[PDB]
Amino acid sequence: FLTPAQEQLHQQIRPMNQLYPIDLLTELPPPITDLTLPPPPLVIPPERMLVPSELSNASPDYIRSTLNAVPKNSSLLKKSKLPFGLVIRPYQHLYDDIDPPPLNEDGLIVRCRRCRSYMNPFVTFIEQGRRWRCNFCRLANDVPMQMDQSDPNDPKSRYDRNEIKCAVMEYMAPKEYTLRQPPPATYCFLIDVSQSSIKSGLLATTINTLLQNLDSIPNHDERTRISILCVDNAIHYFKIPLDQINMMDIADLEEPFLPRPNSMVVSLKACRQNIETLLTKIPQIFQSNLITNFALGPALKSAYHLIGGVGGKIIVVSGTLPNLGIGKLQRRNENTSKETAQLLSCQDSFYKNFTIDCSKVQITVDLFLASEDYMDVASLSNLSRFTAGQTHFYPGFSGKNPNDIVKFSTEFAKHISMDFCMETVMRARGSTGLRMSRFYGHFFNRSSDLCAFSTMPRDQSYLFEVNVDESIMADYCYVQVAVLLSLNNSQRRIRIITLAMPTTESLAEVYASADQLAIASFYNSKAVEKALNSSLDDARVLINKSVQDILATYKKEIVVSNTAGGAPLRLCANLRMFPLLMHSLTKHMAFRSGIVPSDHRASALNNLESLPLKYLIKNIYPDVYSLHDMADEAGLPGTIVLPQPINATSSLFERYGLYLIDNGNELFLWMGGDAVPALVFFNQRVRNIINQLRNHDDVITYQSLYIVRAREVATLRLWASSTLVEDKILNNESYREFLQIMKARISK
Amino acid sequence: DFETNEDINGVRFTWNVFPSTRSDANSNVVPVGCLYTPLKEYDELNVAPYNPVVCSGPHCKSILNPYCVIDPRNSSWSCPICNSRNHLPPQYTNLSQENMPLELQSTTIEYITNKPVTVPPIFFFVVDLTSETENLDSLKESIITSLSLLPPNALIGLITYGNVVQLHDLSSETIDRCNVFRGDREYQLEALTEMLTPFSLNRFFLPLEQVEFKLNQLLENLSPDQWSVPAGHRPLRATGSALNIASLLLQGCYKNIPARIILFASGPGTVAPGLIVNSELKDPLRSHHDIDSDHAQHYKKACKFYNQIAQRVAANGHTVDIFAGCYDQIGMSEMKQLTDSTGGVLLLTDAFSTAIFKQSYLRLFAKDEEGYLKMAFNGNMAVKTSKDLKVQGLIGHASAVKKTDANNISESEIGIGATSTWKMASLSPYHSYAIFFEIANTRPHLAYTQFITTYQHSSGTNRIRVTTVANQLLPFGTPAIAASFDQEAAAVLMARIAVHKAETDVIRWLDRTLIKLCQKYADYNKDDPQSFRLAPNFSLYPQFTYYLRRSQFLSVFNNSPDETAFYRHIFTREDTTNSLIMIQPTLTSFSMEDDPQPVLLDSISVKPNTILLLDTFFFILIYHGEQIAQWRKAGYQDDPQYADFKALLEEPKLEAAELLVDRFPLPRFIDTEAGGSQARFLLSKLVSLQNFMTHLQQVAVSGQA
Ligand SMILES: [Zn+2]
Ligand SMILES: [Zn+2]
Repeated sequence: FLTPAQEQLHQQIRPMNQLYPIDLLTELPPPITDLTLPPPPLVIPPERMLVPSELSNASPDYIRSTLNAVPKNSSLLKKSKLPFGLVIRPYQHLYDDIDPPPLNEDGLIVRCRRCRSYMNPFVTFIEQGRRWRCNFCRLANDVPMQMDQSDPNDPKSRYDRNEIKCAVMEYMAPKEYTLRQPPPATYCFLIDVSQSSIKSGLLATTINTLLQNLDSIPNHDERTRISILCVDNAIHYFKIPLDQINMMDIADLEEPFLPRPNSMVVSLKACRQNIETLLTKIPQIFQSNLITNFALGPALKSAYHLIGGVGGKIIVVSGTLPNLGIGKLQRRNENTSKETAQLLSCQDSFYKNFTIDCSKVQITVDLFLASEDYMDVASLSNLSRFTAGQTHFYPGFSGKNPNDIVKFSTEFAKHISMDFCMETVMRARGSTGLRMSRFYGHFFNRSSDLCAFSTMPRDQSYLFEVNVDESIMADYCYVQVAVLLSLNNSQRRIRIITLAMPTTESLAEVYASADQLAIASFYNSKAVEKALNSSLDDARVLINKSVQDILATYKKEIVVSNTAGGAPLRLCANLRMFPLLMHSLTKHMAFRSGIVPSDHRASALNNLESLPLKYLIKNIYPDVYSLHDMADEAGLPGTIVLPQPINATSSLFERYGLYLIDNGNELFLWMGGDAVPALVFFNQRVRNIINQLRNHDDVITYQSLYIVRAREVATLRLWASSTLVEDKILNNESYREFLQIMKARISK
Repeated sequence: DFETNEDINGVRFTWNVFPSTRSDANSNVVPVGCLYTPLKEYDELNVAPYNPVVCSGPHCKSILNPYCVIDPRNSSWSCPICNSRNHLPPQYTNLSQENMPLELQSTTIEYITNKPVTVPPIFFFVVDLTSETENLDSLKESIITSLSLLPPNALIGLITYGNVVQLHDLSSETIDRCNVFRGDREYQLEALTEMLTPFSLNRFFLPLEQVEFKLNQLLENLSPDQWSVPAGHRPLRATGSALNIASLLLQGCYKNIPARIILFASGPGTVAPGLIVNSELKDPLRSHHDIDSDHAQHYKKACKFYNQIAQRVAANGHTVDIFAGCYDQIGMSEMKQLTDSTGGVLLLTDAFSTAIFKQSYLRLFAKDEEGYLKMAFNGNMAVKTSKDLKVQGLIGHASAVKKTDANNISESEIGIGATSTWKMASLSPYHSYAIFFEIANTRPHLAYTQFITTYQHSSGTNRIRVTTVANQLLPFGTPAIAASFDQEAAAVLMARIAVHKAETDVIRWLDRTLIKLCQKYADYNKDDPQSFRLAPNFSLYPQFTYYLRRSQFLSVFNNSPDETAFYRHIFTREDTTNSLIMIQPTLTSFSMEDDPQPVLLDSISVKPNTILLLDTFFFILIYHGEQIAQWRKAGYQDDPQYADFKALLEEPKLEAAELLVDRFPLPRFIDTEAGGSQARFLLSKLVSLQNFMTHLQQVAVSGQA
């Protein structure tokens, strides 16, 4: 027996970016390596930073302005024909172990009295350090003593605090930032048990995955509760005791009423034993169901009442179109003319009102629609789209193929193991003159400046359109993103992201500092908005016009003399990929002109609209790898080394080689019809690479491979053939012709 | 005699010699009727292992019996009822005094007619989960104990309820499940059928054999309903919905098939349908006063709801038993018809811990000497009568059977009329019914009546109980008539009619009939009260009236609406002997130097040195006088030498125990004494019969309009 004292005892014993001219027509065989290049630097003098370092300004990893040199006034911005938006990405990985930002635990959050912005690297300490200037609204504030109490006699104590060293960091929020006590991660698995779901095997998979991954599901605070709802013509609840199991059949789908008052949303810890048991049975209980109805609407409402108290996440797994109940849907007429008005718009309006109710009780909805039949992804997406959830689509699912199971099961596994916050509100503040106008992404927003996330994933990206008022009187402008959250470990945190950008009245500078990727993303989001609410061509027209107006403005406002080379297509190096990307977009599944299944198109648009930037690009313009030439130092470094991607053109494909297309969704392995019998094959390498392109730590995606070489092979061919957006495909022009067309259009 | 005919036919007529005309029958005041017990037990009942010989007469259907005119030579029999000669069948063409068919040797007999080729008896348990642990635990104990008293091939059904109703599914072995419904909705057959339909409704009803372990485990694991009970509120209890679902499911797959819905409630329904009282405790349970003064706000919709269900189960031929386990009312007043339309049990108890509940509940599964249940199902009673005799109706737990071809139906009715055929989902040896007749006439003259009670025996056979009686009709004034008066029978049937009326001034009627009866039968001198004399065979009637008019079921003063329904339910079921104890309770005095002896129901008999035994049928009370209370209060009894004292304290407990033997339900037992707080029950039952009798004599000798 040792007292605390005996324990201590025994123990003691300015450089503005320049414009580099290029000719898109000469820039043929598009560099393509550029797609990996980081955006133009953010020219900020060490003078503007309290503690100059690489961390004093927001990394492209967390935020990316489409403009790294901001027009000093609206006129200049308008003339530029360039978009001003911020590509935001609060979290970098699925698991908060990897790269967490610096975390303050101090409990002190210093903020401006006027604009309410938070302390940051670009603040100015005035009056013998007694005060600070808000770089956002320029109001003098009083520096709190706690800021210095770190090293009581060392004045340079402040400068050691994270909120002063880093543009991106987090805080442990003080008591006043909580009304209710941070929530416990709460899940609700609403699974389809209808006939289809049994025949496909979708059920056994879902129950198995979950069963084998109960350990993967987060439970940091150990308060993680869980629920299960099997659904068909009726909703089946399950009383789960602590460590007997009963099933409660409710077929009155008129009003949502609960069977009992407890033991349904149970502690993942204290009831695991029983939960595993229940999971074990479910496949048996429904081993043979002749029912063909799936009451999603009713089940969804019950679930709202089932977890709406504390709030949480309803994860839906289904292989059946909503069949019976409030939001039942029907197969649609299938198009081309006004396919948006009919095939993409939301059918029953229950799916939109439900998301409005989920905002009241902080519930999010995720969907895994795995089936060979119509699921109406177009209208169900609305669920996840406005609750910060995600809609995952698995076309042609059926246990008949050992792979459908691997993809789905792997993705579903990753999805439940991913972390997330609850009761999160994300907000962005702009310096004087900068104003946040529109907000794109999956979340809830009806009130400008504020996006609500009943829960916040780790695998999505957002975009905020910014307006440059009238004019910015200063040489620098700032943008601050604030995320107030309740982390899945019972903690209220505040994550801040502050970005400083140089202002300028030089259109040359504006262009010289444009983030072509961020811009490609900006228009991507603007087109996904059009495809879903307006026309599909209004979208296609938008993407083209964006490339047109820019080439037209450059030529007219920047180019100095027609005397240049031989009838070139002028632009700058940092935008060298922009026309190529936008064009590829028009050839993407979400915007193609032609015939595309209502679901595939809807799923595509949903994908593009929420994909993190890194993947949004690979999706638009795929990474092709010729593996027959492939270096020898590839195969291994514990990260596998990868080949340099070639152009996405049918050309480069040698009638005897081995290639590997990667469009972010699928994975094609095209082997020339006349290759050396070395086909028998190194094998470790190819298998190694593919494993690489699949295993990611920032998204859940699982690449389904497609091998190619009289009808079947023809389809795989036409399909893989369409992933190479540089050629003349889908009756759409080729990239060379694109530039040829654009040039003509902008030329007088 | 009076006892003979009952011992032999379980039949007791008010008048044993009928008047010869309807005018006479009216001047007799007390109707010509009888109290019959079709399934009465006889130590020597004759059972014919064959079908009855029915009358060929058009529109007759009466069965051969001892009062038939047997013609051996022409080998033919004449029918007493419809009066036609019928060809005596082939097997009977050899009738000797020694070779008489079984049906000719007794006036009451039972035939084992056909055999049902359908489902065993169904026991649908509907349990209320909104009760306390102790209460719900001892109920779980009883239900289990009963299960081992049921035929192993009996279909069991289970529903638990409170906030919502849960229909259990025992056909699932993977996981024990159950379909849930809203306790706040009035589901309809069609809707309920779809929702519940391996797919068939017949899966909620399974043989006890292939389910006794599951169902046992399930019952052993029941626990009080766990929803939250606000500030000053009663739990939400949707009985109304439970009974609605229960009767609908049964209708859905077992219509006209013996079923017995057994409800266990711990309080009033506090959720619509069938809402007795709102949840907020500030809302009190109605009282007779409230009901009388149209102030009972929930009462009329409730009655209107439960009656909808009663008509359903009765029409579908299902029984509904109601056991109440709580101090407050559950709504038996409103739910009563469920039990009276069908031959159901209706028992009011303070808790499921009471001996009254435990003993009564298990007694419901009592068996006969062959080891089969005494309860019988799907009873059908038809009353055939000569042409100079019609039927006015029945008063008991049955329902009228309409569209019959019967031609003996009177235009005037009493109780359930406009028919001579009735039906009982359930019946037993303990059920008696009051049939009232009308003399159709407007040298010995006889009238014949035949009771044909066809029903389903627990042994699984269909049987037909037949009772045939003959009664002589005499002219106005014949002495025989006045002598054939059965005053015990008359009083019971008159009370039966009184309860019926009261269930639909009743005392004003009782008083008038009594006065009219005495004016005719009493001997006296006009305007000379003190000359009033009633033959020994009428001398008790007035007394019976006196007690009846102030009994528990007519003068519902210190009664809760439910006590009244309870008392009345039993009264319109029990026989002559027991019904009298209900009217005029018995009091027996015990002492050291005497033998048990009958005493006047008054304070006179409350003495220090004696012990009293009061029998209200619903209650058995033993009051010890001060002295004896004191002596017993400490010692003597346990003293060898004071064995006489001991015997004294024991006599009232043996007579008590002998009464309790076979009685149903079991009465509440009370052991009190001078000073005890319960002594009130005894005293609160002790103006006077003297005054009554005096005022009575004055009116009997005076003229009316
Ligand atoms: Zn400010
Ligand atoms: Zn006849």
